Amino acid sequence: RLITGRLQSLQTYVTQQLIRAAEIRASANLAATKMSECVLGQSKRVDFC
Amino acid sequence: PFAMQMAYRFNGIGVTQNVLYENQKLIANQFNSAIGKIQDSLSSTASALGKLQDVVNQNAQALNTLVKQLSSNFGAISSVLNDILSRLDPPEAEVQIDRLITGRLQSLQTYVTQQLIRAAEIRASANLAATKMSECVLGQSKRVDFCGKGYHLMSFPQSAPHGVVFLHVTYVPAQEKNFTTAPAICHDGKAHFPREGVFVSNGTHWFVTQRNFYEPQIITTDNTFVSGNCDVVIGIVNNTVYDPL
Amino acid sequence: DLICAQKFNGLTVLPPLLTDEMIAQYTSALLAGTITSGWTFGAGAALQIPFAMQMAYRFNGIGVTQNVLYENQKLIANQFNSAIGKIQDSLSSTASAL
Amino acid sequence: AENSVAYSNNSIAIPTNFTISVTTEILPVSMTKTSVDCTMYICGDSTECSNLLLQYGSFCTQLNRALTGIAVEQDKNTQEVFAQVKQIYKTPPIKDFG
Amino acid sequence: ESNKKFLPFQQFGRDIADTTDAVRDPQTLEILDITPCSFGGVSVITPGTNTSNQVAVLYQDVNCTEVPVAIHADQLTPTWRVYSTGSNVFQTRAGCLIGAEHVNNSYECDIPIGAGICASYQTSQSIIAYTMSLGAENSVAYSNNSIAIPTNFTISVTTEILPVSMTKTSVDCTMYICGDSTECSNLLLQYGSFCTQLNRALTGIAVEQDKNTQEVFAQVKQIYKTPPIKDFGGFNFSQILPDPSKPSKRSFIEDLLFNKVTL
Ligand SMILES: *[C@@H]1O[C@H](CO)[C@@H](O[C@@H]2O[C@H](CO)[C@@H](O)[C@H](O)[C@H]2NC(C)=O)[C@H](O)[C@H]1NC(C)=O
Ligand SMILES: *[C@@H]1O[C@H](CO)[C@@H](O[C@@H]2O[C@H](CO)[C@@H](O)[C@H](O)[C@H]2NC(C)=O)[C@H](O)[C@H]1NC(C)=O
Ligand SMILES: *[C@@H]1O[C@H](CO)[C@@H](O[C@@H]2O[C@H](CO)[C@@H](O)[C@H](O)[C@H]2NC(C)=O)[C@H](O)[C@H]1NC(C)=O
Ligand SMILES: *[C@@H]1O[C@H](CO)[C@@H](O[C@@H]2O[C@H](CO)[C@@H](O)[C@H](O)[C@H]2NC(C)=O)[C@H](O)[C@H]1NC(C)=O
Ligand SMILES: *[C@@H]1O[C@H](CO)[C@@H](O[C@@H]2O[C@H](CO)[C@@H](O)[C@H](O)[C@H]2NC(C)=O)[C@H](O)[C@H]1NC(C)=O
Ligand SMILES: *[C@@H]1O[C@H](CO)[C@@H](O)[C@H](O)[C@H]1NC(C)=O
Ligand SMILES: *[C@@H]1O[C@H](CO)[C@@H](O)[C@H](O)[C@H]1NC(C)=O
Ligand SMILES: *[C@@H]1O[C@H](CO)[C@@H](O)[C@H](O)[C@H]1NC(C)=O
Ligand SMILES: *[C@@H]1O[C@H](CO)[C@@H](O)[C@H](O)[C@H]1NC(C)=O
Ligand SMILES: *[C@@H]1O[C@H](CO)[C@@H](O)[C@H](O)[C@H]1NC(C)=O
Ligand SMILES: *[C@@H]1O[C@H](CO)[C@@H](O)[C@H](O)[C@H]1NC(C)=O
Repeated sequence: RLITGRLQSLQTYVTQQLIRAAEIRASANLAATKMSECVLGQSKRVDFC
Repeated sequence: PFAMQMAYRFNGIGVTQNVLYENQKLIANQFNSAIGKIQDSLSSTASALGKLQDVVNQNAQALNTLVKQLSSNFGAISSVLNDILSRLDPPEAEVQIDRLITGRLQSLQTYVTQQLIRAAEIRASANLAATKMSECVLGQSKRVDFCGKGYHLMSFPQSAPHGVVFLHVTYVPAQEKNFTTAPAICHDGKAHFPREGVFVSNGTHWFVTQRNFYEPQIITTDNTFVSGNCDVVIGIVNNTVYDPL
Repeated sequence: DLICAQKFNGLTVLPPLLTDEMIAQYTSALLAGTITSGWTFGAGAALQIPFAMQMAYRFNGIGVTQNVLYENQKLIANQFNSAIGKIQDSLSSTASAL
Repeated sequence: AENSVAYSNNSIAIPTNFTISVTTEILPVSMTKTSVDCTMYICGDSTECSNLLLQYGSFCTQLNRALTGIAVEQDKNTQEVFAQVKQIYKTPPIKDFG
Repeated sequence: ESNKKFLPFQQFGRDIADTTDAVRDPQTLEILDITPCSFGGVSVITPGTNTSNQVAVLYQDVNCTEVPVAIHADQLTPTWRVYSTGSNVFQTRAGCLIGAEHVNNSYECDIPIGAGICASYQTSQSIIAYTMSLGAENSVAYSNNSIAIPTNFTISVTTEILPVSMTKTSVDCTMYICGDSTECSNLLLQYGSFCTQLNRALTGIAVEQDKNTQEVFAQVKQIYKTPPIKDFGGFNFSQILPDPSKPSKRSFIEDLLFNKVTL
């Protein structure tokens, strides 16, 4: 009973870390586009920089 | 015609179109060599399709983990379900089978949850590839580093297993030279600014040139414009602006 | 003999590969490139240009002629220097922007 | 605040001055890299517990593979934002920028 | 041994997780701490096993003089005990690294260790450890009246690879869980709709994969052909244009790509 409950707590931690890591990944992809388009160039996209 | 199409793409990156027509055989030779070096890197022993193989490897590994979980007993007397039904009658066989059901539902629920998270990552990758097909293959882009490194000319798509390859053609500036420059030129107590370019000096004489390719010209009233007088501009230089008529 | 990888029931924290001193070296190279070269270092080799001439071709890119920059150069440089000091004034107050 | 624009068929408004503005934007790039020893969390140092955990299959191999993929992903997040140029430019000693 | 300062009443201590981590002897009345002994935090650095059989070991968050204490090396085999001490002992901020020769140069990173340190199998061959290189040092010749103009150019062609779809899989729950046993399948009816749910989650993934391909490839609805005379000003497109001498519509570059992915 202790094994089953502790396995379920570890599985819930890992599933919510995979979902959190996917929104950090979308955020760093937006930061890499802004380093290219606002720091290494001049941008004509409205409100991007 | 294709050379007239390559000429209006040179205008899109800020080079005048006579630079393509005066260098047409050299530009076609540099293109033909660079396509031939793509093929030598893919005929090689260097496998650059690592991002496509990683998707194939992750899904086979998940299906093999799900088959190997059928050999766990999860605290029963056996992992084989016909061994339990051979040796026990349905009152106490039902205690052992419910342990195997519980462990096998939990293995399927873990498989499906991580397939949903992986499918969301493939969905964002195909959304980005649909934007590069519209903006790099169906047009010319000004977004820096979106269609290669350099100033983008054109792109070509190729088909891959479960993916797409883009071949980006860019303009990269080469062998450079130092000059002396100025912001304006003072002629009759008036300041003159270039229309599209920079004023440069070779040491004794002053010219105007375009910015990404060196092509010096005489400073006339047709490639400059007048605004204000000379006491305002920091760094103005005395010279002549020749009138062409 | 304080082995703190043993004291937390199996939970640890792994260090990042790039240190904070390496990230600060990257952001200072990106900033010395823009100030001395404009946008040329991101597309090839870095070609130097004077800084007032680089700010004149950025005025052209938003549709203002370049005499408007050279006729107003000390006004524009003073407006930039005051807006950098306002960023720093509000970060060294107890308002937390992060 | 409400507002109304003085639209007509032959009226236009043109700016006569300008303002140089400096604003700030903050983005998260990475997060903390953690690892769990799956056997020490569940069964810590006991060997009766460790042999009963073998009857559940590859649950601890599978959780450690998922957390190792998160931790490698974080160092790739930092490399795509900061390591964009491969020359380390230094800024000149005399700072005359107009 | 402990430095915990109890009260005259108490017998043992508890940490955040309510485990006993200190205790009192019921005879000599002294306080002594408890600590686990496994040390799982071991990482093994290798090149290929088709390259060498040398390895290096990293002991995580450990000072280099506590390594034979932490891993309890006196109770181990003598083939483990060579990786607890010696000449090739180097201390990083990630822990202690044993079995690699620290050099003074900097290279581009090969195997990441952590906190600025990488490792390589490099020239007899050995494993070396170094601080990594960010890039080549440079300096721009900035002046207030100097400019650089380019005089020539290069035409460059590069490559970008993107994943579009994945494999459409399907699972029959009842054959996985209760494989053709009707004693098992009647017991599975008491868990509700857990397998109608799992089947429609996989069906929505499989429909989404075909939609992923349409949005990338079916952007135009005219099938254009290229003319038979290839007069493009000297530009040669024959390796990316379809080769009609095959059963496929595939080009030469597309054929090199379909043989380098192992399905
Ligand atoms: C800068 O360019 C000018 C114009 O091309 C050069 O002037 C010419 O110099 C040659 C000497 O080789 C003379 O034969 C020509 O008659 C000159 N042309 C004119 C219109 O005067 C000048 O020499 C160049 N200066 C340097 C330092 O290269
Ligand atoms: C550019 O030429 C003008 C002449 O047209 C120079 O102006 C002279 O400057 C001196 C220095 O104060 C005065 O004594 C003269 O009276 C000015 N002449 C005129 C006609 O105003 C000017 O100095 C030159 N610029 C440079 C940078 O040498
Ligand atoms: C354009 O706006 C600037 C403000 O940004 C004006 O400059 C100010 O002028 C007043 C009155 O002369 C001074 O009290 C301020 O100190 C000035 N500010 C700065 C930063 O110098 C400028 O005069 C405006 N231009 C016009 C034509 O009205
Ligand atoms: C610009 O670069 C091209 C090469 O990219 C130069 O062309 C070479 O010129 C030399 C000498 O004329 C020849 O031996 C080579 O065969 C040429 N290469 C190619 C690919 O054709 C060209 O000369 C350069 N132009 C300038 C003005 O420097
Ligand atoms: C375009 O390039 C291809 C090579 O990719 C050229 O094809 C070669 O032509 C030579 C002619 O002597 C043959 O010997 C080769 O066997 C051909 N190679 C292949 C793979 O077919 C082709 O000639 C070029 N097109 C033009 C118009 O020059
Ligand atoms: C331009 O001049 C600087 C300073 O003299 C020099 O270091 C640099 O190499 C020169 N650039 C070229 C392209 O010759
Ligand atoms: C550039 O600096 C020099 C001194 O090094 C000075 O004489 C000159 O006037 C300056 N030019 C500009 C345009 O600021
Ligand atoms: C503009 O508006 C006036 C006043 O309402 C109107 O009489 C006039 O006909 C309009 N002019 C145009 C553009 O027809
Ligand atoms: C128990 O005996 C030990 C001696 O072996 C002594 O140190 C301790 O104080 C004794 N406890 C008592 C008398 O309560
Ligand atoms: C592994 O074997 C292949 C074939 O012999 C070889 O090319 C590869 O380089 C080997 N590993 C090393 C680095 O020796
Ligand atoms: C690296 O350089 C330092 C400083 O001179 C020196 O103390 C050290 O011995 C050197 N190490 C090697 C491996 O050369």
